[PDB]
Amino acid sequence: DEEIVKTPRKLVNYVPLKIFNLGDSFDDTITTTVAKLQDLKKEILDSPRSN
Amino acid sequence: QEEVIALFEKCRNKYKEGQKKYMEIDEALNRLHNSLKARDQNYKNAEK
Repeated sequence: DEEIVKTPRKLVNYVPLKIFNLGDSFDDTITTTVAKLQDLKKEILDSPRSN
Repeated sequence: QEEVIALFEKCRNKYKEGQKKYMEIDEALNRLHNSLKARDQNYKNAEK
């Protein structure tokens, strides 16, 4: 193990952090714009096309 | 997919503007046809 004993630690030493928990990779904002465009194009499909 | 949906947006805008132009030109042509027939009758009467 490390050194001879357990490493010293602060009496609180919380440090929550954990902003991201796995996942990451694909961004959410780009696909959010994608989903907005999806509902927009569905609304367009509701509007008449051709004829 | 974003490029294709933007392509459909521009396609539908061009489609709508083309139909607007087509209605404008057809309306103008029908009005001109009726006006030409009326003017032809008027000119024939005046000449006679």
